[PDB]
Amino acid sequence: DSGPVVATTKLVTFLQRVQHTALRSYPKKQTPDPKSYIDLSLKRPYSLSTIESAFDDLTSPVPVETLEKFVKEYFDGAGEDLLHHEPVDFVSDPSGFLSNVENEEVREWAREVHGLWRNLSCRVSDSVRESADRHTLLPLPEPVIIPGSRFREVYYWDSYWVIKGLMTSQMFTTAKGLVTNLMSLVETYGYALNGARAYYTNRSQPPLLSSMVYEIYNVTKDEELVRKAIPLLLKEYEFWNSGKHKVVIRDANGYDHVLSRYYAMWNKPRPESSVFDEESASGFSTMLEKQRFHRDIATAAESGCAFSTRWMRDPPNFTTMATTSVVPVDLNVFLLKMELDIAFMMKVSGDQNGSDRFVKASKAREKAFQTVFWNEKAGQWLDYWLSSSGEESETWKAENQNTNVFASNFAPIWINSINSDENLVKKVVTALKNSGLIAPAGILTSLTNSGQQWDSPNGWAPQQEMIVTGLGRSSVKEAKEMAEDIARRWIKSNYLVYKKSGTIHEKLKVTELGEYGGGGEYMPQTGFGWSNGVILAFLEEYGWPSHLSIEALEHHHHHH
Ligand SMILES: OC[C@H]1O[C@H](O[C@H]2O[C@H](CO)[C@@H](O)[C@H](O)[C@H]2O)[C@H](O)[C@@H](O)[C@@H]1O
Repeated sequence: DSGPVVATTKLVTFLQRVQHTALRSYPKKQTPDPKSYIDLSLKRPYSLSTIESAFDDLTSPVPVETLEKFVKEYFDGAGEDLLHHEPVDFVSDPSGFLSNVENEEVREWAREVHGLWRNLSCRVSDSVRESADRHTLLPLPEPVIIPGSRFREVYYWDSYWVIKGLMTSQMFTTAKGLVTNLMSLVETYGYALNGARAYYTNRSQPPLLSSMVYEIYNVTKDEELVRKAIPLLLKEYEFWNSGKHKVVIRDANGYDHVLSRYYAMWNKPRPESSVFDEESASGFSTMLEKQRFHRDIATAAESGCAFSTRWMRDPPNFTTMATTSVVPVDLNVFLLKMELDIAFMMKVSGDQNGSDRFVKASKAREKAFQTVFWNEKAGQWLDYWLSSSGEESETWKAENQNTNVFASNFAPIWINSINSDENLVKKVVTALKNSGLIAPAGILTSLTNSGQQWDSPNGWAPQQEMIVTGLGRSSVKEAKEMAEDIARRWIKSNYLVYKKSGTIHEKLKVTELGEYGGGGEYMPQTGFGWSNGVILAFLEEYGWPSHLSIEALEHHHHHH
């Protein structure tokens, strides 16, 4: 690759060696999660040089008993450097919490979901700050909310929907803390990392930071937060609008549309999945093909949706991942959101000429959505696949739109200039109604059952929320009806799942009421940050009447 690469740490490189040994030692019916080995930290007082030398003696297939003894002796385990934290603003039953939820069974369930913020609340241990080089966990200034289970660290875009839920939970200090943490990542690296781990320094994630700041500010009117956030949001904005992230698509009327793609600064196996990734690339002839494929994999991770037919050139063929060729609808929704957020914030802070720069920017991206992304026949917005490398501008071609149907195709409904357009909303409602994405438990993320997790039969919390929120803001009766119907489907199914398992799941199998989803490279995970956040946010928006059942026995097609 001629393209840019952010180096990793010697620790991460070493821990991949441990990972490879482990995935070879265990029987195929007991293979562990590879991520757990890159989350280890070095047990004092031994240096990395000492532990690597001892690992070399050990490996010079290691039996499972010998390997576990080695790992127990030289490492503190995964997550041991991430400490439980009692959130200062947590209250077991906040006054006025979900007062519009009059179904007492539902409100008590939501209180239990609210209670899970304590489980997800952590603080990076002091050991990390005093000797950061011994941990892959990154130091952070404030306590975090994590997604849960194997996601032993704060993630970027999950934090938005977590924050939406924290605001229902009346936890505005914890919410600001998340923003403070991500702001410190932008300060250090120039972008917000995929997550607060050493092996994520090479990529970002969908740019939700401005939206987090906006949603908090809209409640607390925290002017200091906005003032602190503006220069960091400007850094983030230039990051997405320069270098390999920026592409130019020229339309038939002569307008150059400046848009973004994902682009991880990495061209190797992801350390956290190093064994899986080396295997999946084993079939490529040249090193250059492998490096291109690895960049496309790590870019699909940067998309927040690893993995999906959405990023494959010949779906469902995983080896055809091609994420750096995709100008994605949802990424550019978030960048439109950033331009609107930053214009609002500079108006608030009293920078009128700055606010005009981003009004001009948002109108220009609004033009790009009408020309580059919209597809009138489909009634939705389509990812745009590049013909070339993205170095130089290219001319828009209708055949380069991905006509496959995804929940992300409806992401622009989240933007107020779109959901304010009655005629457009009507077309989108019809397209969503007729797409096949609306399933018993919510909105399918795609229509292809690939075995990947960001595909049918799964639906995902962030994707439900953006469509429900956007549709619910239009003045169109059919849209507000559709949003509430989807929100109650999603709530109900998550409750039915919880009634069985006592846990909230990462993703739902939305083709069936009350089933969680799976697929992909790791087992279904529970917690779960954005899933808790959307459950609570939907309940605050819609409530739940006392006489409306949440149980599976009743299946009304009429609402109350
Ligand atoms: O398996 C390694 C990958 O894990 C992550 O993908 C997850 O991270 C999400 C969103 O930010 C989770 O909350 C979500 O449910 C997963 O899809 C990570 O983001 C990737 O970088 C890792 O390669």
